[PDB]
Amino acid sequence: MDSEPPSEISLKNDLEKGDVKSKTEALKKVIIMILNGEKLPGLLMTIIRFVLPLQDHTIKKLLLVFWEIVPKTTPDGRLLHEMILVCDAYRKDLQHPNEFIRGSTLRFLCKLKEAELLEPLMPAIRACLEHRHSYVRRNAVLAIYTIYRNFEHLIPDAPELIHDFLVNEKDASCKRNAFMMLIHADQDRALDYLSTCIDQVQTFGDILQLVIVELIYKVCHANPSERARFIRCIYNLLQSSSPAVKYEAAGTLVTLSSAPTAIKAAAQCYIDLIIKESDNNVKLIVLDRLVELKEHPAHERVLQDLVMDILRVLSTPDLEVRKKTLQLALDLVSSRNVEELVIVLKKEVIKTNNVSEHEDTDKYRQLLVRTLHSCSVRFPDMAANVIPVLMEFLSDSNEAAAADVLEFVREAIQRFDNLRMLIVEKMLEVFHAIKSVKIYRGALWILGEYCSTKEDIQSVMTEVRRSLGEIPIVESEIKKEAGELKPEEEITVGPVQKLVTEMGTYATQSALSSSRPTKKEEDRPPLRGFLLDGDFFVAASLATTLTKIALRYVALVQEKKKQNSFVAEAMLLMATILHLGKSDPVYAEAYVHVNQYDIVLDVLVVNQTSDTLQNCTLELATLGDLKLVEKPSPLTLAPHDFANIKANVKVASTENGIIFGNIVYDVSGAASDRNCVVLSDIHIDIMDYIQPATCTDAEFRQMWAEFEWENKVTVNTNMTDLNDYLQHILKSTNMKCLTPEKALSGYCGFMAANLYARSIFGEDALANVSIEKPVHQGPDAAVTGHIRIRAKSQGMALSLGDKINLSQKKTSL
Amino acid sequence: KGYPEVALHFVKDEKTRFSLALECGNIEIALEAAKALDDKNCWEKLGEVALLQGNHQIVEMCYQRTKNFDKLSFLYLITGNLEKLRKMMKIAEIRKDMSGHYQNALYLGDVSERVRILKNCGQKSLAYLSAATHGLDEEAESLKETFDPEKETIPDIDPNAKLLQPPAPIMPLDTNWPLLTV
Amino acid sequence: MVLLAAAVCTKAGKAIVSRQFVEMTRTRIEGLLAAFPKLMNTGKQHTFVETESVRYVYQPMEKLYMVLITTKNSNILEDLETLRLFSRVIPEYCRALEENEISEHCFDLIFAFDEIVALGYRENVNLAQIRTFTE
Amino acid sequence: EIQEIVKTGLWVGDCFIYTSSVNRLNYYVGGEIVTIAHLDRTMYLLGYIPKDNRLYLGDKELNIVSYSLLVSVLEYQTAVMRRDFSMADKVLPTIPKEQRTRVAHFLEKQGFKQQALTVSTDPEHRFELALQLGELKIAYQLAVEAESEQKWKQLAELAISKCQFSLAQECLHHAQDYGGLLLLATASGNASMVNKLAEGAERDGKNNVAFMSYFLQGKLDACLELLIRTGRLPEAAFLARTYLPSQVSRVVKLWRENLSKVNQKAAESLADPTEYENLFPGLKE
Repeated sequence: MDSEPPSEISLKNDLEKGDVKSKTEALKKVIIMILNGEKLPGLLMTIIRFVLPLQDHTIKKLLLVFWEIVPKTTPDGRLLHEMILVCDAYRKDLQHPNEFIRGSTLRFLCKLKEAELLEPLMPAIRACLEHRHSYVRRNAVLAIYTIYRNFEHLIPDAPELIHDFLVNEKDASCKRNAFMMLIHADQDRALDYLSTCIDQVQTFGDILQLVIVELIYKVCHANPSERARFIRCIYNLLQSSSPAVKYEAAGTLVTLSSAPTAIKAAAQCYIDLIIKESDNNVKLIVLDRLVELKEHPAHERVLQDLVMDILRVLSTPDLEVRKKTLQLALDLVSSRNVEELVIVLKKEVIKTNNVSEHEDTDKYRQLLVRTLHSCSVRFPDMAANVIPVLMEFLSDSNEAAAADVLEFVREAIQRFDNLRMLIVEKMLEVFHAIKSVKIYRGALWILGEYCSTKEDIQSVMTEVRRSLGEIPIVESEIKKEAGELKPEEEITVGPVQKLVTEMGTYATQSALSSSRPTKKEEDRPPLRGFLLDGDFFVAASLATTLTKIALRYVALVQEKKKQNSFVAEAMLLMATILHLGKSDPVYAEAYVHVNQYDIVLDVLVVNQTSDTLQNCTLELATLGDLKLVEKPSPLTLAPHDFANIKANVKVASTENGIIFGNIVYDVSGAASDRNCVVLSDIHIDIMDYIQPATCTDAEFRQMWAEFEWENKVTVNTNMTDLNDYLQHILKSTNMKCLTPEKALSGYCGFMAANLYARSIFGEDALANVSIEKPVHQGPDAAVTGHIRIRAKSQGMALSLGDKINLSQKKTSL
Repeated sequence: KGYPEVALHFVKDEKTRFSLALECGNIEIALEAAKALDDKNCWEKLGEVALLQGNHQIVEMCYQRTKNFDKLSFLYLITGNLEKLRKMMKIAEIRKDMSGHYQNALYLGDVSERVRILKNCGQKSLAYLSAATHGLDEEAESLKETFDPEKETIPDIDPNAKLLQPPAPIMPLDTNWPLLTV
Repeated sequence: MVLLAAAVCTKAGKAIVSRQFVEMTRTRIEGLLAAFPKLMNTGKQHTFVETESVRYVYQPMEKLYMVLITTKNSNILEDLETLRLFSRVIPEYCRALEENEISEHCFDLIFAFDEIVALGYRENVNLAQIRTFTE
Repeated sequence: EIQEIVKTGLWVGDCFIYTSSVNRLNYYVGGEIVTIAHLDRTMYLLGYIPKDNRLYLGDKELNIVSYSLLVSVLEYQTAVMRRDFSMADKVLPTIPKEQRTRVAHFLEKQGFKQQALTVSTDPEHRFELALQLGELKIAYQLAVEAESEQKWKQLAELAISKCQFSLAQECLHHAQDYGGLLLLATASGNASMVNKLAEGAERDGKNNVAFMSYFLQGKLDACLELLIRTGRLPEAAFLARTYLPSQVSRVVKLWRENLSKVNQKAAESLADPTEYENLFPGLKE
């Protein structure tokens, strides 16, 4: 009988039957239905009658079982007395020669904090005063303590009965087996006795002595219990810069992340921390101790650095461990992050050296070039390293492989003015075999800026200019680029001037030069030719032309703040980006009142009628996410009764199977068809059910992408900013205004709120409230705001859309 | 009602009573509501409102039972009491509120109050400097002798220059701030 | 009490047999055991996993969870050790875990629970000790 | 008796270089065990062949691995053991960064905090040695007057202990420590350097810190002002009455006005004695 709540009639029958097995099974079936929480008092006389005196342990044990989980509730066969049918003949049970029945009886009897059993539990310590097992003596210290807990904090429970009444706790210390139920409030002499016992311990018993009294002067003295306290005590005597090298903490710690890569990744972190405490700049974070595994002697054999190499990773162990490991290389050794990121990047970025680090997918290659290159932009020393490695990247000599390479290096030159003169000659080489945009773009920029340095350019450019591949974006990049630097410093059959001619043709003009350009018609609609066409005031010469622009870098460009940079090593970053970091007539009148922060729905129940409505009961219901914190409890609604009855309200619950409308309120009365009527007290909305939750800009952005929010409305009374009406109203449809999606200035400055919720509707809810408050001569519609809304199938989107207008209720009875 | 009218009529809730009191500005009723709200926070907030109506007797009582003996210590020369100011010093001594017990010695013309409190803190240096300057070099010396000596040292503050202040020239204090009340 | 309940669960969505040492967790016992042990106590194949602010210690046996729950704790070794001793005692009564056979020996298991953990404090048990009681 | 167990060992002079079951290569000097280097794997000392300039180790392999013995470290430490601290300092130019701090810590353990201070690269180790020596001045330079407040708080306490109040007042200033700094400082009786370190306190609601600063020789230095700043306007009125330069009339007014704005109507205050509070003609000396 797993859980069957109607079966009590059969149990009575089964409980006495003249067959002992049946009786045991019955009583067992009662236990299992109560434990789940089901019907049990009908049976009581039957249950109690067979078992009572006997020394036959199994039925007695079963009855003994049922007296610690419901004795108080059941009363057919027990009623209320001092020597109840729980203990009257269980004084026999306590005083049987078999330890088990006595012991069991003692154990339940003393366990209860019952006051209708207080006297019978007190000399119940007799059953276990003699200690036939470790179990008997432990059973005794726990039972005396449980007696002490049960209203006997004074002389009824404190001395000895004949050996224990609160003194097993003392005795246990010096006896062969220990266990101290003495944790609080008990004899001082036993506490003292436990200390002595630390030495003459029994190990289970030591965990009991130890919860009470901890800290040792020793190293130990033995056993897991003492050992477990000991690592706590050690952390005290050296708190300083974490544990560093984990103590006896290490054993539990592995299981704490049994799923399976995460342990190594964690372990790797600690091992890296431990090596050294470095400068602790941007991603140079290694704490713990400065010297404890050093770094870097030149006589150390086979050195520290061997372990450091693991941390430099491509994936060399698996991805979770990889992400931890790349950060960890950066963390022990660099200048900041820059130094060790360049080494690390050199390995990752595409080459002709190894083909286990090159790939023909263009974005990844490109990104890897940008990561290597960002280190230079960060720190100078890296410029010198980067440029020759970049030329190796080029040497791959696939159209695309060159292409990616050329694209970053060209950005580097914008930063690094006439420093990378050397690269230009390498960069031209792979520009001729071509099937893509990227190669043309980049090459034309290097060869263009670099012209003073070289003289090749008609020849290199011209094979490509009459070759094909994909050429949209090529136009833009060649347009600003081709002439640049020194007015007449090249010549192969086209000097720098031919280049300016070319540069202009490629931009949007027409001219025979480099055997004509591939295309002329520019990239995306805004860019066009014209700016540059106007430009080249002084023909490709460092002055105030293309050259200027080329040998200068747009805004601030420093660090790895992503200003001509990309922020570490490209593969590690994907993982970091991913991390969102999300945090019968009846009359009612009613108002909601709050006194001393108690929120209640006031209801007055009125019988305007002369007719009888007796049988009157009042209930507030649990609909779904609405709940009663206590229904109105008066038996009112009688002939010409006016009553004030208070129903307390909650807003947060779990969905019930009954209707999901406004608030259900139920009054009952006389009638047999409609004994229960549902009638209303004032408004509560569907919107309550939504649950508020919040987003950060990353979670908002991810969800924006994840599912559409095209749906918009413009809501009146969003004249005001985010903070005022809009927040308060948004709150009531369990929403909250978080992070921005705005871009403010002297022409821009709609207020933008990123909203989130996680509705109990199987959807989230998100929105952006844009408040069109004029920051221009031509506003949208002046003050008002357009709320762009969604939910996960946009079923709550709509709630956001209208619950940001207005919202107010009041009455004054 | 911010000038209680409706408020006067229903006042049955200990909270409504509390509210009523700040809206008048007469916190005599507040303290009782605050009492019946069984809460300290109310006593300190009504005590502050009390200081606002002007009278510090009412403030003292409240502030004493919220246990802001140190706020009181601060208030008290400002108020011009010296007898009450001493009561605060002792019952803030025990708390080791060093910006409570500490205040009052300065505020009376002689500094002796600090000297003992600081002795109990174990702040022997601070106790000597305070004492010495008032010309209570003997007490200053006691502190040095009980503890580490060396009293000779001259800090960025004086260690022996006169401390004397004439405490509160007012004969009726500002615990006795006059009022009529409308 | 430190130990709220000691419970044998079926992840059928119910507490098959369970023990409330002193009247506290009656119906409460079934809801906790029913939700949490279904997800492996929300575990990942880790003996300690804590969910809804209740420490669940467990061991899977078939579609069943033998579960120890605490919301307070005195020592690391101890919580496992009562569960462990329980796991010596449970196949003697029910031949592994299995809902029907667990159900039939509600009395056996329940009695062991009272004996093993008394007023939430982890006493010790053994298969021979268990015998005197069910004799 | 030495802490790290000797799995195998070798004598280089009277110094014992041994391997440990921790994989530590340590050397015994003085009855003290120092770690010369860390072994990454389990290694055994074949012998020290002067030719190679090396100690020859072998793994499980009947092949060679080599560790040169770190003689400069060993000689620094050995000299320290002998109680030839100066001698060990001659070695120091050829002890790097963190190693100088470590060798310094060796010097210190054996004794002489100061010689350890000169060799220790790390300023923090110098700073602590200076507290230990009781060299307040040296510890003071090491903190450095602008910031390093943690250094200064340790120094300030040390200065109060020695009852050298002077160094203490400066440490507390650099520390800032307004609450603590005031306690040492307001013992003045002339308020000589107590206003600065409580200027903030006035308007931070750290009024208490502020009142002690200003009222200390019968002067109203910024006593009143602290009270206005905080919004504890009643208290400024009250103070003004106390010392009667009859400034009360203005403070009571400003305050009374404040009652009318802060919802009082029955104690509204806008009168001269009618609506609770009392402007100066009600008041007196």
